[PDB]
Amino acid sequence: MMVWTPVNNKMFETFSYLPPLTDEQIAAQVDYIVANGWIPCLEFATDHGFVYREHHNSPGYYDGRYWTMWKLPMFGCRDPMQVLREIVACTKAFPDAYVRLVAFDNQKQVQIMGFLVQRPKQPANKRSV
Amino acid sequence: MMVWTPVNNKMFETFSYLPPLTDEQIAAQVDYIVANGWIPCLEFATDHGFVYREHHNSPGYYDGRYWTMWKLPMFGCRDPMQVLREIVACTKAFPDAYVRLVAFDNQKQVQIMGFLVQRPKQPANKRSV
Amino acid sequence: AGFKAGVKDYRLTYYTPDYVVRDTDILAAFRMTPQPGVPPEECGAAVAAESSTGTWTTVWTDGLTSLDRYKGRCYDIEPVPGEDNQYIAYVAYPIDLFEEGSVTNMFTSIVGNVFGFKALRALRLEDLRIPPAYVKTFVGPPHGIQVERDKLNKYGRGLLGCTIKPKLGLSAKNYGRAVYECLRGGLDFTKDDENVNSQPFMRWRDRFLFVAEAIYKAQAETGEVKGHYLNATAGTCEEMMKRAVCAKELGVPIIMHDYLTGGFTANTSLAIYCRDNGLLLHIHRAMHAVIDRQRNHGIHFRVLAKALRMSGGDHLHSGTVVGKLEGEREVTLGFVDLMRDDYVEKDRSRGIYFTQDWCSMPGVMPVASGGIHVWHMPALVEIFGDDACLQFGGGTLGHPWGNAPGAAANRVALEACTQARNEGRDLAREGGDVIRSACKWSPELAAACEVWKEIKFEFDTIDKL
Amino acid sequence: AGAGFKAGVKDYRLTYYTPDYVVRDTDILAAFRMTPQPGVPPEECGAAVAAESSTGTWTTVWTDGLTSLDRYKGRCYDIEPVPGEDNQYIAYVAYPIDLFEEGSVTNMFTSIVGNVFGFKALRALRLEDLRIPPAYVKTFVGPPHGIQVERDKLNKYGRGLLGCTIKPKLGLSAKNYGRAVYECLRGGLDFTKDDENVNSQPFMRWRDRFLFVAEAIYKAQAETGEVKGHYLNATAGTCEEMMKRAVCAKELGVPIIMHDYLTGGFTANTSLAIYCRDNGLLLHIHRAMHAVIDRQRNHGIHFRVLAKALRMSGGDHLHSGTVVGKLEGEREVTLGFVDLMRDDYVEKDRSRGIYFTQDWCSMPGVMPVASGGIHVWHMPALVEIFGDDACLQFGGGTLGHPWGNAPGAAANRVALEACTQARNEGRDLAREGGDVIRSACKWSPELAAACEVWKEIKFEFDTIDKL
Amino acid sequence: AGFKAGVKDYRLTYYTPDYVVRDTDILAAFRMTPQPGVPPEECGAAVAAESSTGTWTTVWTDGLTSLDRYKGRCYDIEPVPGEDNQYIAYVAYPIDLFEEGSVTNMFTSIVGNVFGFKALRALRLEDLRIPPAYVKTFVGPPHGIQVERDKLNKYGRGLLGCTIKPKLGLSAKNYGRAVYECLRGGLDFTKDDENVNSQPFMRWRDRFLFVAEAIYKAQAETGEVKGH
Amino acid sequence: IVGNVFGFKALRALRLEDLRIPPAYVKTFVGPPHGIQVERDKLNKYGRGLLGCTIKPKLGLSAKNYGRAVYECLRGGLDFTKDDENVNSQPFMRWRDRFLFVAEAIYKAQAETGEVKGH
Amino acid sequence: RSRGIYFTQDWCSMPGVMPVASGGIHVWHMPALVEIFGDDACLQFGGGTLGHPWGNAPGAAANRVALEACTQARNEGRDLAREGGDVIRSACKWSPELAAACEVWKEIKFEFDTIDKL
Ligand SMILES: O=C(O)[C@@](O)(COP(=O)(O)O)[C@H](O)[C@H](O)COP(=O)(O)O
Ligand SMILES: O=C(O)[C@@](O)(COP(=O)(O)O)[C@H](O)[C@H](O)COP(=O)(O)O
Ligand SMILES: O=C(O)[C@@](O)(COP(=O)(O)O)[C@H](O)[C@H](O)COP(=O)(O)O
Ligand SMILES: [Mg+2]
Ligand SMILES: [Mg+2]
Ligand SMILES: [Mg+2]
Ligand SMILES: [Mg+2]
Repeated sequence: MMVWTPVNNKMFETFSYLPPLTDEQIAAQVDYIVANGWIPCLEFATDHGFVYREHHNSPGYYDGRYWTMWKLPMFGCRDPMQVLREIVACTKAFPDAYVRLVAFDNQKQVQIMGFLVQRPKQPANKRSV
Repeated sequence: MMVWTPVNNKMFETFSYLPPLTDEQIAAQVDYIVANGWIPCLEFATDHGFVYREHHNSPGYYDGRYWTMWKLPMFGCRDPMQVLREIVACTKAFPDAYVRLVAFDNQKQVQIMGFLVQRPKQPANKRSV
Repeated sequence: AGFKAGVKDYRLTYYTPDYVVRDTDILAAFRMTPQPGVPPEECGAAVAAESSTGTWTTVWTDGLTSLDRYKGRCYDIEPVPGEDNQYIAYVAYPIDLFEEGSVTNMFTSIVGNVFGFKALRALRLEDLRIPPAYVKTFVGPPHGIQVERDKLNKYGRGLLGCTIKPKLGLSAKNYGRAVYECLRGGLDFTKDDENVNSQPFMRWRDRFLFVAEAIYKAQAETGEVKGHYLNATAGTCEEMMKRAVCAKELGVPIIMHDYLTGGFTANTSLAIYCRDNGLLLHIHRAMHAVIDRQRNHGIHFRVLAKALRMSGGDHLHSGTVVGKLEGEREVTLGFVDLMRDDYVEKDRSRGIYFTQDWCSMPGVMPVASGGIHVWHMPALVEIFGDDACLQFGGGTLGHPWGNAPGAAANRVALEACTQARNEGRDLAREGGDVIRSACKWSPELAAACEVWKEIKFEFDTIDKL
Repeated sequence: AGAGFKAGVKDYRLTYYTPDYVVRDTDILAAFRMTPQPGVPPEECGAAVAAESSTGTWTTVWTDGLTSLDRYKGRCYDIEPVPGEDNQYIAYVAYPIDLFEEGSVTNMFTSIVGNVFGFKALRALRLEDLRIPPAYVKTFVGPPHGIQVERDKLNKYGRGLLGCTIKPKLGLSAKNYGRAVYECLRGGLDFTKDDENVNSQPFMRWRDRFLFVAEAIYKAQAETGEVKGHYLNATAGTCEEMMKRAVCAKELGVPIIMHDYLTGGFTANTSLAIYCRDNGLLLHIHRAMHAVIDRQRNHGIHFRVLAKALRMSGGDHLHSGTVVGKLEGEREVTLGFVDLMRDDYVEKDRSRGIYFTQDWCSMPGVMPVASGGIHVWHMPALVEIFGDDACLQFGGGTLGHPWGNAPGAAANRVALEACTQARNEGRDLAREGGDVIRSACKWSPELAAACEVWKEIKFEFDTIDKL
Repeated sequence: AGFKAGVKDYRLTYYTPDYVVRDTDILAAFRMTPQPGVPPEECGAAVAAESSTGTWTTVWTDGLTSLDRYKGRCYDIEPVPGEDNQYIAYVAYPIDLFEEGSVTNMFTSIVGNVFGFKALRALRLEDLRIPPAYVKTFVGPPHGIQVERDKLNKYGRGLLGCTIKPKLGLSAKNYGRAVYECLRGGLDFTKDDENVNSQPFMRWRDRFLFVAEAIYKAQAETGEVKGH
Repeated sequence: IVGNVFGFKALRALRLEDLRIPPAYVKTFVGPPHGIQVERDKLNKYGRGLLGCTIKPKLGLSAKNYGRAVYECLRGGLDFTKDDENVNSQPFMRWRDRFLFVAEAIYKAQAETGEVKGH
Repeated sequence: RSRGIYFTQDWCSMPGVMPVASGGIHVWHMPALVEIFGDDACLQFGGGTLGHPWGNAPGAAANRVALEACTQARNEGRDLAREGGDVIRSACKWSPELAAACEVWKEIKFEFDTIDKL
C-alpha cells in the first residue's frame, strides 16, 4: 500500500497527473489544436496560481479562475510553429509565472483544451510514500 | 503587440498614467488651484495606500479611501509658494508615506482635483512587454 | 352535420393519412401491438383520440368547439420489419393541447391512459418531436455543459466522479472522511448514492456539513475546484427546497435530484431554484429501467432524456455501454447527441425517429456510471468524448490501497487516454496498450489494473433497436 | 486473521443470499418476479437485486468494515420458481427499516426500484408486492381524509358516488366547461372532473376554469339540495404553480381537487396531500401513466404496489379500473388491490395477487374510482364488484346521452339507485342485474334512452396482466 | 481570417440579400431616409449591425463567438414608390438575440440606438414579424376577448363606455356620483381619465371606494354587470 | 402633458421643447439615488472625467468571455465597463452567470490596479 | 434660447446627473470631449477599446493616457479647442499603446448635416 501525499502536491487540471510534457508532446498537442481549427491562446499568472475565495462565497463563485491574457487569441492561425514561438516569447517575458496554453472553439463558445506549460521555480513518482 | 504588465503596476488615480510630474509641472497644477480659488490640502498614508475591504462588503463601501489630513485645508490661501512649502514640510515629516495634494471646491462641496506627490521608497515605459 | 349519439370507430375522425404535419406540432412515434382483429388504423386512431380529445362514444360538446383544430391525428402507420403484429404509429398533436413549460402536462396527454387500453397488447413510445415553439416555453437546464465547464474552470477532458459506498449505512462523519480521500486523489466530484436522502444512520444536514468540510479541504490541498452532489431528493417539495437552500448556504457548487422518483413537478421547481441561485444540478435517473428496458412496452430512455432536458438538469446519467447496466452502443450514441447537441437529424440506425431542433436550449452533460473500472477507460473516452462525466464508485472505493490511490488511478487512466487521443492514437484499437503503458508507469494504476483485469459485463441485450 | 479488506469482485450471494433469515416485523419485504440471463443462477440474481437495492456494489469496498453490513444489508431470504415457467422466479427481499427515510415514498421507490431493473444479468424484473410494516406506515401523514371522513363531509351515505369527466378532453373554453358541469351536476351526479390532461392551456386558462366551475357547482347545489363538487385539477409544471391552484380552490370553498400523482410525481403529491389535510380539501388521485409501468406480466411494477404507495403518499380517491370498461383490469387482481386500498388489514392471498399480509395500522382507506368506457348496462356489475365505497365515473356515458347532460346524469343516477335498492332487497346482481336495469328502463324515459344507445356495447379482450 | 483592427463598411457583414429567412427570425421593416452620399445598402446594414451585434469599428472579440449565428441581417431593400430618398429595409434577427417574455428587451435591440445615427435623416419602424416561437414565451393578455365576454356575460353587441369629465378637478364623491348616473342609464363601463391617478383634488383610494359604491348601485338597479 | 394632444386631427405636428418644473413640484421627488458629488466620493475619483467602455459584440458573447473582456478592459486603466443596453438575459448568456463572472473580473482588476472599479 | 433653454429652471438642491458621452468616439476625439464636458462626465469607448490592435488592456491604457494628457494640458492653461491635436500627438510620441490607437483611427470622423437644429 502506498500513501498519496498531501504535502505539496498541488495540481493544475488537465495532464498534471501524467509525467511532465516533453517538447515533442507539447508540439503534438499544438498539432491537435491546428488539425481541429481551434483558436490557440496563452494565459499567465504572476500571483496565486490556484482557485480561492476572497471576495464572495456563493455557489459557483471563485476567485483565481481568470489569468492574464498574453496578447490576443491567435485568430486564423493554422501554423504550429507560430504557436510554439509565442510560448517561448511569453515564458521569456514572464520567466517566473504560471503559464498555460488554451484553445477555444467558437462554435460551442467554450475553452476546449488547456494545460500548464510553465510554473514558477511533487515529481511524478514522489506522489506516494 | 505589447502586453500591459499585471506585475507590480499599481496606480494612484489622476495623472498616474503620465510620466512622473516634474517640479515645474507640480507648480503648474498649484497655479491652477489658486487661479480657480479652490482650497488646497495635503493628505498622507503610512499604511495601505490602496482601497480594500476589511470591515464591510456592501455596495459603495470601501476601506482605505480616507487618508490622514496634514494640518488643515489652507482656507483663504492664494499663495502658490505657501502650498509648495507645505508639500515639502509634509514630505519631510513623513518621508516614507504616500502623500497627495488635493483641492476642494466649497460651492459644489467636493474634491475637485488630486494627485500623488510622494510614494514610499512600474517606470512609465516598463508598463508593457 | 349534427349530434348523433352512439359509438363509432375512432378511425373516422382520428386516422388522417393525408395530413401534412405543421412545424409546431408535437409528434409521437408509438410502437404498437394490436389485439387480434383490431385493425392497425383503428388502433393508431384510438391512441391518437384518447391521448388528445376523444372518448369511447360520441359527445355533443364537440360541436361547441373545433375538433379539427384540437384533435391528435394518427397520420402514418409503418409495419415493423420482421414482426407480424407490430407497427409504428405516428401521431401529431397541435401545440394548443399543451401547457407551456410543463413536462408533466406533456406526459399526461401523450402517455396518460393509452397504454392501458384493452384493444392493444403492448405499446411503447419510442420518440417525440418537440418543436422549437414548445421548446422555447421551458426554462430548461439551469446551466448546461459550457457554463458548467466555465464555472468549474475544467476543460479538455471528461469529468471524473465517484459514488460513496456502501450505498446506505455510513455515518455523516465517515461519509465526509470518504469524500475527502476521494477528492484529494484526483476526482472532480463525489456523490450521494441515489437512495441516500436522510435516514436514521445518517441525517441529511449532518452529511451536508461534513461533506462541505471535506470538499473545501480537498480543494485547498489540490488547488482544483471540487464538488460533491448532495442529494436534495425528498418526500415533500418543502423538504427538497430546505436541502437545496442549505447547499446554497454552504457555497458548494452542485446538488443532485432523482427526477423520476421525485417527479417532474418537483424537478422543474428545483431546476428553477438552481438557475436562480447558481447551483449546478446533477440528475440521477433511478427507476428509468422500470419504464424503458423492454422493447415492446414502455417509453424509451431517449424520450425520458428529452423530457429531462426540458424540465431541467445540468448532468444526466446516460449508461456506460460496457458496465453492469444495460445500454446498447448505437442507441446510446443516439440519445447522447439528443442530450448534448443543438440540432439532431433523423437517423433510424441510432434510434432517432425525428429530426430534433433544440433552438439553443443548453445541452446536458451525460454521466457514465455503473460497474466501470480503469480497463474501460479507453472505451468510455472513445464513446463519449470529453463532454461527459465518468463515475467510479466501486472502481474507487474498491481499490486495494484506499480512496486517494483509487482516485489517482482513475485520473491517470483518463489523462493517459485523453493524451493518446489528442496525439492521434485510435482508442478503439490501441486502448489496451495505452492503459498497459500507464500501468508500467504509475503504481496506483498498476494495482487497480491487477484487481480488475478479468472483469467484464457481456450479456445479451434486451433493448435492441 | 479476522475478516479484513480484500479488494476484488466476488459473488453477491456470499453476502446477500440468506435463506435461513427470519424476517423481522419491522422489515420492508419485496416480492420480485425475476427472469435471469442464461447461466446466471437464480440465487445470484436474487442476491444482486438485494445488494444493489440496499448496500452493495459490483466489487468489494473497504468502507463496509466501518459499519455493520449485517444490520443494514437487504437480504434475499427466499426464492420460489414460478409454476409453468422455465426461467421465472419470485425472489423475496427483506429490507431493514433503517434504510428508509420516514414519510418519503420517493425514498422507498428509489431504493427498491432504483437501479436493479436495468441490470445486464437479468432479462426482466417485476415488483409484484411490498409488505409495508406498521412501524414504517406510522411515519406517513397518509390520506388527507379517507373514506369515512369523506362521506361525513359530503353528507353522502348508502350508495356509490357518481362522477363524470367533461369531454372533449381538451378544446372546451372555460365558460363552456362550466356550462357542461352545471348540466351534469343538476341531473343527479355528485361530482364532475377535469380530464387528467386539462391543466392550463391556450384554449382554457386554469383560473378562468376554476371560477366558472365554482359558479356551476353552487348553482347545481342550490337547485338540487345535495352537496356537489368538481375535481379541479392542480397538476402543474412546478410545485409553486400546483400550490397556487390548490390555494385558489380553497379560496373558492369547493370541496375537492385532483392530482396526477405519477406524472406530477410523489414529491409533489405528498406536498399536496399535506396541504389538503391542513385546509380540509379532499384530494382525488388520477393514475395517468400507470399502465406504462404496470401493464406487462414480466416487467415493471404491479399497480397494487403503486396503489400502496399512493395510500402512503396521500389521496382520498384513487382510480382502480372498472374491470368491464375500455381499459384493462382483471377481476381477481382488482378485488385484491381494492382491499389493499380500502381495508385496515388484508391477509396474504395469492389467488388475488396479494403476496404479503398487509396491516395498515389505522391509516385511512382510499376510495376506489371506477372510470373508463362504462355505461348504464355496466351498473349492476360495478355495484357487485365494488360495493358502496367507490366512485363510479361516466364521461362519455353522460356527455354522450342523446338528450344532453342533465338527462344523462339522471339516467346514471337512476341506474345506480335501482341497483342499490335491488341489492339491499336481497337480489343477486351477478344473476339478476340485466333485469334490474330493464325494469328501470321501462320506468324512466332518460334511462331508456341511454339503454337503447349503448345496448350493444361491450369491451371483451384477452387479458395481458394475468396473475 | 484573423483580427484586423480598423473601420470597414457595415455592408460587408450585415447586408446579405441572398439570406433565406428562418421561421424563428424576428423580422423588421424600417422606412429609411439616408443622408446624401450614404448608399441605402450601407444604411440598411448599419441599422442591422447596430441593433444586433456590431459597432463602428472591428472588435477582436467577434472571433470568440459565431457572428453568423447572431448577427442581424439586412436581407432586402425596396425603394418607396414616389419618393427619391426613402427605402424599406428588411432586417432579420435570430431568436437567440431576445430575452423570453420581454417586450422591453425586444424594443431595446430593435429601436434602441439606430434612430439617432448621424448617417440617416429619418427612420420609422413600420412592422415586426414576431414568430410563434417567440410569441409562446409571453404570458400575453390576462384574458382576451372571449374570456372577457364570458366573465361579463355580455354578447352580441359592442361594449359601451365613457370617460368621466372634466379630466381633472372632480372630487372622489362627485366622481362616484357621475359614475353611478352614467352606468344606470345603459353604459357597461365608465373610466378614470388617463391622467387621473392620485392628486390633491382627489386621492386614489377615496375614488376607488366611491366608484365601487357607484358600480354596485347601478348594477343592482339595472340587472346588468357594470364596471369602471 | 403629452398624453393625447399629439394625435389631434387639428394639428399636423407638435413638439414639446421644454418644461419648467417649479421647486414645489421638484421637492416631491426622491430624485437621483446619489448624484455627481456623492458618486465621486463613493468611488474616490476626482480631478478628471470617468472612463468607461461597452463590451462588444453587443450580443453573442458567453458569460465567461464577458468577464474575460471586462477584466482586460478594467486592468488597463478604465474605471468602468458596461453591459450593452440590449444585453439582458438571453440563450447565449443568462444574466446571473454574467453577474458572477463580471464580479470576479471587477475584483481582480481592482486588486491588480489599486483603483476602485465597476461594471 | 441660443442653447435651447426656454425656461429658467431651478432644481432646488436636487442632485445633478453625470452626463455620459458614448458612441463612435476614439482617442482623437479626447480633446473635444474634455473641452465640451469638463471633468464632470463619463466618457465611453466601446469599439474604441475592444477595437485596439493589441487588445483590451492596451486599448484602455491608450484611452486613459489620452484623457490624462488632455486634463494635464487643460490645467496647465492650454486651449484644447486650438491645441488639442498637439496634445494627442505629443502623447503618441510618448506612449506606444496610444500611438497604435492613433494610427488605426487617424482618418475617422463623423460629419453629417444636423437634423435636430435649434
Ligand atoms: O447505485 C450505483 O450502482 C451507482 O452509484 C454506480 O455505482 P458503482 O460505480 O460502484 O457501480 C449508480 O448510481 C448507478 O450506476 C446508476 O445507474 P445508471 O447510471 O444506469 O442510471
Ligand atoms: O380520460 C379518460 O379516458 C377518462 O376520463 C374516462 O373517460 P370516459 O368516461 O369517457 O370513458 C378517465 O380519465 C380514464 O378512465 C382513466 O383511466 P383509469 O380509470 O383506468 O385510470
Ligand atoms: O451600444 C452602443 O452603440 C454604445 O454602447 C456605444 O458603443 P461604441 O462605444 O462601441 O460606439 C452606446 O450604447 C451608444 O453610445 C448609445 O448611444 P447614446 O449615448 O447617444 O444614447
Ligand atoms: Mg448509486
Ligand atoms: Mg380522463
Ligand atoms: Mg382620456
Ligand atoms: Mg450600447
